[PDB]
Amino acid sequence: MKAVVPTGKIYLGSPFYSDAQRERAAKAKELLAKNPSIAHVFFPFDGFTDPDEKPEIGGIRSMVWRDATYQNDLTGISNATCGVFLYDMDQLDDGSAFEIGFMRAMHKPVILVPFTEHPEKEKKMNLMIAQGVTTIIDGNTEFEKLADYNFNECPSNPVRGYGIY
Amino acid sequence: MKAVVPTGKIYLGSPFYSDAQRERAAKAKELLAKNPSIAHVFFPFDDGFTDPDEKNPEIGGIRSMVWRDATYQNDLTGISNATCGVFLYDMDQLDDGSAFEIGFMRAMHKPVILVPFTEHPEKEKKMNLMIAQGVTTIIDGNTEFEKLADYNFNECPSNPVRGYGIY
Amino acid sequence: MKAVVPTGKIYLGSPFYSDAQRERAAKAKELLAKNPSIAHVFFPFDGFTDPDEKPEIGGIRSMVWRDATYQNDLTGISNATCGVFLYDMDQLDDGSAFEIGFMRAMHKPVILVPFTEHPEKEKKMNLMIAQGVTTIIDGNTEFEKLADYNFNECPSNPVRGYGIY
Amino acid sequence: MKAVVPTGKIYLGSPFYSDAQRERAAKAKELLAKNPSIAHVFFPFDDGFTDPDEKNPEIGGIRSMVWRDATYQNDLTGISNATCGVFLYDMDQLDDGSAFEIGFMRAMHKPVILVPFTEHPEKEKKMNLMIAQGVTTIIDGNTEFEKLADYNFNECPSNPVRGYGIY
Amino acid sequence: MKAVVPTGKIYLGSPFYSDAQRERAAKAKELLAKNPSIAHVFFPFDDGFTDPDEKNPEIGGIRSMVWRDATYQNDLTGISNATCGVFLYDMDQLDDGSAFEIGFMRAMHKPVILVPFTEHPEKEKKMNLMIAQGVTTIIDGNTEFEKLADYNFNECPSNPVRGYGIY
Amino acid sequence: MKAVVPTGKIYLGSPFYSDAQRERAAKAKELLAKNPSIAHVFFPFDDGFTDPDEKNPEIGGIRSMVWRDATYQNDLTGISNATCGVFLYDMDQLDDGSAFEIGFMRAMHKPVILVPFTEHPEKEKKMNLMIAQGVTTIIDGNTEFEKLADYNFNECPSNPVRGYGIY
Ligand SMILES: OC[C@H]1O[C@@H](n2cnc3c(=[Se])[nH]cnc32)[C@H](O)[C@@H]1O
Ligand SMILES: OC[C@H]1O[C@@H](n2cnc3c(=[Se])[nH]cnc32)[C@H](O)[C@@H]1O
Ligand SMILES: OC[C@H]1O[C@@H](n2cnc3c(=[Se])[nH]cnc32)[C@H](O)[C@@H]1O
Ligand SMILES: OC[C@H]1O[C@@H](n2cnc3c(=[Se])[nH]cnc32)[C@H](O)[C@@H]1O
Ligand SMILES: OC[C@H]1O[C@@H](n2cnc3c(=[Se])[nH]cnc32)[C@H](O)[C@@H]1O
Ligand SMILES: OC[C@H]1O[C@@H](n2cnc3c(=[Se])[nH]cnc32)[C@H](O)[C@@H]1O
Repeated sequence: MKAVVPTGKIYLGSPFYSDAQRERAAKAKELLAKNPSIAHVFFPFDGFTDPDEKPEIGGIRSMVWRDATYQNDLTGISNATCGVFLYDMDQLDDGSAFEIGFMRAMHKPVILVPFTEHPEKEKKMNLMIAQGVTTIIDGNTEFEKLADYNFNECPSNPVRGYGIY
Repeated sequence: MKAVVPTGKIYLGSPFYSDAQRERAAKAKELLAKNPSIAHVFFPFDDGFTDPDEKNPEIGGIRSMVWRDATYQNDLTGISNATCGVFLYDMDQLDDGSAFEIGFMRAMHKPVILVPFTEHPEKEKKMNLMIAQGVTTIIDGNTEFEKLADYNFNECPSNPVRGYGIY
Repeated sequence: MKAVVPTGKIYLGSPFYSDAQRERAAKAKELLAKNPSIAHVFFPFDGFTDPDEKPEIGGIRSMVWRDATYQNDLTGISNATCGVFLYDMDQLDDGSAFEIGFMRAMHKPVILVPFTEHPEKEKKMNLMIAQGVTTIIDGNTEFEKLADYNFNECPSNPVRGYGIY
Repeated sequence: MKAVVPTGKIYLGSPFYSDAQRERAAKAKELLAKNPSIAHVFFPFDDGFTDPDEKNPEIGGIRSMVWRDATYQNDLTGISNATCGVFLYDMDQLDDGSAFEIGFMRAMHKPVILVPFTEHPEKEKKMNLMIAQGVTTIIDGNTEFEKLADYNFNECPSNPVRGYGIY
Repeated sequence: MKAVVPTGKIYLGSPFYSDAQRERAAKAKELLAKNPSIAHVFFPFDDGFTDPDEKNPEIGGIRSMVWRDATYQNDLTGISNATCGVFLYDMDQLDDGSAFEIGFMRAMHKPVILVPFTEHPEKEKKMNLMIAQGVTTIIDGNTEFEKLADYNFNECPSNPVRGYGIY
Repeated sequence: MKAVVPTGKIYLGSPFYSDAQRERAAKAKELLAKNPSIAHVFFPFDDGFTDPDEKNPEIGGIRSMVWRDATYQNDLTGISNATCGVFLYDMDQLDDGSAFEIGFMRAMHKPVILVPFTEHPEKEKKMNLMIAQGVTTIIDGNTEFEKLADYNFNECPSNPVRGYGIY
């Protein structure tokens, strides 16, 4: 069971708007970078340039750019052995959720690293995410577990203690 | 070409509970029921699984793993049987459950019809790239909702998302 | 949710050696034949002839026959919307199990109809089958449920009360 | 066993050049129309998407990315909805689009009926390994075209390719 | 061609508990550990999931749905990560768990190496068609078990099952 | 981001005829060998299965079903093990085997690098829709062949086909 070489190929999915989300991603990268079970980590926001767009994030983008960028992400999922999603429970990212469903449809494991800045609200989760994810590591209290998690086999850890939406 | 018998099997995805959202689903059903190209429609919230071993089933509480598995699988089964997905997509309150299955359906190479709804037309028209590119056909819920009754679900002609800022 | 036309396309998997197994299959067919939610039922033992085999069941078969026959079965699984397996708990059929795993890998629903002529033995099941199957209908006490089951949506019914092997 | 209703959903793949190719396609449709096992038939060249931004569109000419995506997806949607593929395979001028589709369908584990055509029945009979082993059923177009009218698409009985040299 | 680094990721499937079966798995590990083409080996029975909410975990009893889900998924995850499967197949006592994953792996188009074992060589040599055809490479456990240390898992060359009666 | 170890597993598809084709294949291997991102490279024509029952086997001649299955499966196994495909695509004589493989890989959602070659750089630039939209990255073989030595196969950056008429 002991890998002769790292085989964990990570698809790090995550929103990239607010500074918080930006901070989590930069850290998650630092953590995963210490994990000996990882061989490669892909982060989609690290892009394609359409020599025809005379372009802004959030603006109207060319179809060529859209296709190339969306494909770069699907390619990342294809090459990956598992997904790690810095999941924002406050501002739900539909892009991230899409990717989770896509990865599960491909039968790949998905580690959910939820984050919330509202401890007051009863921890609730949509069924699809709750039953779709294979392993959960609380981002607010276990973010560091990512540096040790064995990605060569991705041990399961069902979602529990969450009210199913 | 013209089908000999209805071939469309719809997986109707949509957020629920919310008053407006329930309204949409209800209207979506009526519209689909009028489509001659549809053989079957599956809506996840209709019937449910009852875990006789569940004391006071909290429709938002913890809920047993037995009910979770059985309910989740009923959804994957609907996706499996469907020929296409029709999603009543709320642009104001993004539903990750809906997004999950869109990606799940696209991974299976099945067509997905996105029906966006927004109560704030004055607000920015922006969509996540994965949704904008993942979807194969868009039908504005606020303006073309009625097209669901005429749309040919035997072939699901595509209609790329356009006119939305992308992030 | 009410189908305008039947959409249930059944892949009826089952051993076909003993007379018992042969009896169950003939009955399962009769039952399913009464179900209004079924549009078609495929039973693999209903074959290909290789005009080159100068052949016996259990004997050495030509590769052409093997390929054509195996494919006829995969084609049946491809066309099917769900599988119904007359599962023998006494004499485990690896062919049937293979097909269950194949169908689940394709995310299709699988109805397990177990049979046993040894009520004395503690009901035990292999994990993969127990967690792989989506719906179970006891063959010894609910065989008739197949005539009523709604195959247009295949309601879930997790396996319970079985010792996991 | 006997089907209560037609369940065959055919993806009719085919080059759409030379008068010979479009004529075979024509005949293919006629034959399929008379088959009681067929529920629906999709021919990629029958409809077509129209991109308003695209001016003076021409076949073989530079096309917009939007038109390309929509059209490609329409073909994949057809493959997804199909229960089996029927390819009018031109053995004289190999068509990579059809071959791409045969491979895509086999990856999805769907049956593929190959219907080869040659204007030179006397030249050597050779076939690429992937096509020869990828297809599940072969029906010669030059002498058995007509059985598309009777073939049982509810079950698609296999019939391995034999008699062709392999390269 | 020659790999720059081990690429083989094995999913070692096999029945357990039985004295002889445990022996095989143990020997299989040793043999694989000596293969230069292997980067990783996953054996389902090694480590396990503990459900802190499980009183007296009966290794054959009912067992919680939480443990079942988590354990089953650990297996599907091993199949997902693997590049190929190596199954210590007991021909005397057929293991449906092993058969399930063989089919699951073949549906994913992954290569499967079958390693049959029998304590009754005097008995009929027969194999189920699905196994005989589903498998891509066979290595007799009773006579070539040692080949597991030389086999190139970077390319998994096929070796069709032959010499077995088929039912 | 930077990979700890090479993770690119290439499926090198290519016709294996004319001296030109086998020479490109030769060069392709040389270039790939010098790419630090490549862990392994599979070329379908490098090894080969041998069927003892088969006597006087010849290329293009009638082959045994056992040889056909083994060889076809060896190619599918290669596609399964591969993280991406690289096709030395002959634009002058279309090869259905390569096209079949491109489609099979795209159905599995794997990236496909197309490397087109033409001995007539002046003739019209036209490509079949499925190939043009199916591939994720194009690298001209006639003027950019050499970048196979530097392309980042750990991530395979997309590069849509443009400049080709579509038919
Ligand atoms: O919501 C974030 C997720 O969706 C994808 N994504 C959304 N917008 C993107 C731009 Se602009 N560029 C690259 N990838 C992008 C990512 O996979 C990320 O996981
Ligand atoms: O298949 C996913 C669909 O299932 C619906 N759904 C079914 N039961 C659910 C409970 Se309880 N909680 C949250 N979502 C639930 C989602 O709206 C999604 O469209
Ligand atoms: O074990 C029985 C299962 O395996 C397949 N099968 C095994 N031997 C077969 C012969 Se001979 N002919 C046709 N199908 C056959 C069936 O799919 C059946 O479900
Ligand atoms: O992935 C399927 C493999 O899992 C093993 N397995 C893991 N835990 C199991 C319990 Se508890 N019971 C029965 N089988 C079990 C099977 O041998 C099969 O190879
Ligand atoms: O090359 C033959 C196959 O490929 C597809 N195809 C190639 N170019 C196309 C245009 Se322009 N429009 C729609 N479909 C097209 C067809 O599906 C056909 O089977
Ligand atoms: O036609 C080009 C492609 O198809 C395959 N192929 C066709 N005939 C073959 C014989 Se004979 N042996 C091994 N592979 C073979 C190759 O994978 C190549 O990419």
